[PDB]
Amino acid sequence: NEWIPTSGPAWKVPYLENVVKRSGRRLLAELRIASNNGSGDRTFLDDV
Amino acid sequence: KTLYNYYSEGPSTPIMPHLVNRLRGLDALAKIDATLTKVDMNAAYIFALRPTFPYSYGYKQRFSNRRLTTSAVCYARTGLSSFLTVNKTYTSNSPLKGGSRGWPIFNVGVSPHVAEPHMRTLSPIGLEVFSQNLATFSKTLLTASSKVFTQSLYTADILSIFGEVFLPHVMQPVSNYTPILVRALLALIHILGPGSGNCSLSSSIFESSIPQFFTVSHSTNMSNRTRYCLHTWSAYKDMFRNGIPPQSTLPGSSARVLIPAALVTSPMFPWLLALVSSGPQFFLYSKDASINTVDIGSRGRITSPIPDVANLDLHRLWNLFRFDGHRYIDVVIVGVDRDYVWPYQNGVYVHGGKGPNGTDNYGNADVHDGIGTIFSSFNDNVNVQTSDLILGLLTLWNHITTTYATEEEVTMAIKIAAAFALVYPVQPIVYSGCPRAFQSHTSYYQPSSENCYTTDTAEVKSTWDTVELSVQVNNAMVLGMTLPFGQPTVSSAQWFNNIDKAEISMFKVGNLPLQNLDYLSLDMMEFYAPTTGQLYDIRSDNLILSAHRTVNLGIGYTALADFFAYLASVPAQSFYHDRMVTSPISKQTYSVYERFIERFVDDFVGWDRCDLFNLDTLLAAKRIAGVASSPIPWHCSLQRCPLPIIMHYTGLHFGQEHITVRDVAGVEGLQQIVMRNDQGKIVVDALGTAAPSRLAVKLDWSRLSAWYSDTTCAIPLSDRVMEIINYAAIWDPTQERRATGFVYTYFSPNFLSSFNASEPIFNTSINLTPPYDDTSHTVIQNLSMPQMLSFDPYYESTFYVVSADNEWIPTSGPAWKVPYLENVVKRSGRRLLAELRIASNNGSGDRTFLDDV
Repeated sequence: NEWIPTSGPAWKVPYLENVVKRSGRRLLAELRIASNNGSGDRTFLDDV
Repeated sequence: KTLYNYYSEGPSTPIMPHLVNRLRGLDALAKIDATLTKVDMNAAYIFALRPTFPYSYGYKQRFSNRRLTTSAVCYARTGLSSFLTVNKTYTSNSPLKGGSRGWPIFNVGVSPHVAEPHMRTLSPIGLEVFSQNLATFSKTLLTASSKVFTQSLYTADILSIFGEVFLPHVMQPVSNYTPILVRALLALIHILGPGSGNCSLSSSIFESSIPQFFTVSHSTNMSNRTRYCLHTWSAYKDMFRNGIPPQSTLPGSSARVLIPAALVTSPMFPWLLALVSSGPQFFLYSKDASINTVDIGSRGRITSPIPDVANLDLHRLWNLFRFDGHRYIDVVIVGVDRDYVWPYQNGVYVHGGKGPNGTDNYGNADVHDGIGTIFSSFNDNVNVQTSDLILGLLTLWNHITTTYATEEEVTMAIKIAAAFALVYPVQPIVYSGCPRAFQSHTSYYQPSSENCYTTDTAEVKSTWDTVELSVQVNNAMVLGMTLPFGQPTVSSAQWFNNIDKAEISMFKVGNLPLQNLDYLSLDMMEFYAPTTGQLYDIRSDNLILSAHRTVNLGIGYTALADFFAYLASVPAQSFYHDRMVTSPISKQTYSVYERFIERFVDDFVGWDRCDLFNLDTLLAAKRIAGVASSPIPWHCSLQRCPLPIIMHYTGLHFGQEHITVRDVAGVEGLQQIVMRNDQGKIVVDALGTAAPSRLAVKLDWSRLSAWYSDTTCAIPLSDRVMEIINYAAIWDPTQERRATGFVYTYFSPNFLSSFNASEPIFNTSINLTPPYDDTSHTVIQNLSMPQMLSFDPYYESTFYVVSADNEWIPTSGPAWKVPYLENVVKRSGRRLLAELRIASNNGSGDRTFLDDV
């Protein structure tokens, strides 16, 4: 009864959140396949 | 209004009306829900006599990456709940840890002023007598009307015997009952004990809870006893010619009370003979002090019973007071036979009742010395449960308030009893010393302390506690204890080596009005019509609620007294044992403290000031013989309550918003302090800031708060070096050596560890150590009033807060640990539990069904 439940926790309370954060290797792959994609089948065979 | 409204408002320029209205409003907020008294007696006691006063506090530094306390919550309490002395059988001369060698006796006399009686309406018998003696007769010796001539004018042949006796009061029906209500309140509060739970000179000894068992004790030399004579109505009539005098004679017989035989058996009767007599006719102790006393450490550890508790006595505050009432009382008892047996003590024979050897119509009116001879419940060695010793007081208060008294009398009794409600120890004060750079400009260079006394050895003692409780130190500390208004004592008692002796001085600490027993007899014989329905306050009929009101009023009285002492610039050393030998400035400060107290009492209490506060005990100091005053300047005001309670009652604000950061660019707000020597060389030339004057504080009350932010440092625990001394000092032009330090009042680390509990209960399972913080392990707290704005009571001069090396600029703000306080609204867990039990889940049946009224 020293601690009142309405007053909130007196211990270590964790808190979580979902975050949008890509990895370094994912960004590296994105750079390799989109930014610096030369190919030739996408530069020339794009009229479809 | 609520506490949220009062905590959001501060003092105003007309300050006496503000303080008085604030105190009245706070009195209006003292509710304890009397239904609780019928379910939880102990919780009601704790809530009524030991108020909590929650507050929040923190520290703030400027250039530190260390993490200190920011918003901690504590609960501040004031006053001594009981007293610890050596037991009567202690023979040795060695000092005991926390056990005093004698307690003070706050002796109260008889007030020359008589409480003004208000009108009363006569009962049908009283109205019969009134319309009888007012009727026109024709004397004529044929009839009995002529018996006032042929026989003495005190004849009962025209009126009745009772009508003849009560003729003057039948002619003028008046009554007043505050003198007995004051004593009832004082008796309850002193028996149970209000305050913080501290019960000794040391600030580490505490009471585990409100006691549950008392022990009576008799002392011929120390008790203030009165003489009782017991008769019967028929036997009392036969003493005189044929009827008893309307006015009682001189010799006992100084007072007379008429009790119907149906009211003698009530539990209120022994407490009715008391509370009008002179006390204390008997002394009360805690039954076994080894189970109601604990020791609190610096960090908060509550240890096993007191190291030398086997040689200690736990006096109640009942033993610390002395009242002057009636010295001779005639108990009459009307409506009883000649075989009446006294139902309260074996071997006591009522005059006109049963005799010793089965005889009838006992012929001797024996005089009994002290209420302990009769009323075997008050015998020499009697163990008494708390409930059955307080039940009589409760019944007496309820009956008198709901039958014979009015609301005004109850309020007056509460306010008067609030003045004698609490007892405080000597004020402990520290002294930071002075910066080294001013070593040649000081008379008080070394840091020091005064009246700092703790006895716990489980943890590390603070460096400021250096008091060794010797005999002379014990006497000096005993003669420093004060009432809420600041009145000390010069009387004392000592029960040591099986020898008991009391030294009572002619100078009393106060006076209480005497209770007229004629009104008592008239009401209890139903000559006056009862005053039923003249109690519009719901708390005025219980006693416990009323006692809570007077305890709160007394704490308000002491808070306002400390605030007035700061306002009137009254040093804390004017209330020690050497207040009269040190320097006449004590009386010069009294000459303003008296004006402040007189205005407050004339504006709030409504009673005569000379009954509640004089200078008599202050001006009769004894100084002892071999106790030397510590080298401390008289810069600290009189203070017995910590800062949070003071700002609760007065409305002061000391938050963190008054601490400045202020990267300094210009010269605004700064002064240059120069001291040139004989040949013209400049030796000081320091930066300083001007301390505010009381006039500026009157026109701007925030200036005081900022003042508190400019000269306050957190007191260290293990070292005698305060960081404020590393940066700043006080420059006083009116001192021969102008440089000086800071004083502050210091309570104890243990007394503040006791503030970590929401309620004053500490046995073993309470955790007074604050977890996850650890800051209190090095810095204690600063709950003191700020430095006194004037060191002269009559003439105003400006002193300065000066820098020590000019590296720190005073305008830039403090560079030390600055504390900040705030009053917070935070109920306790047990208080909420009681509120749930008495309001949310109250079934009863008398409130579900008997609600139509």
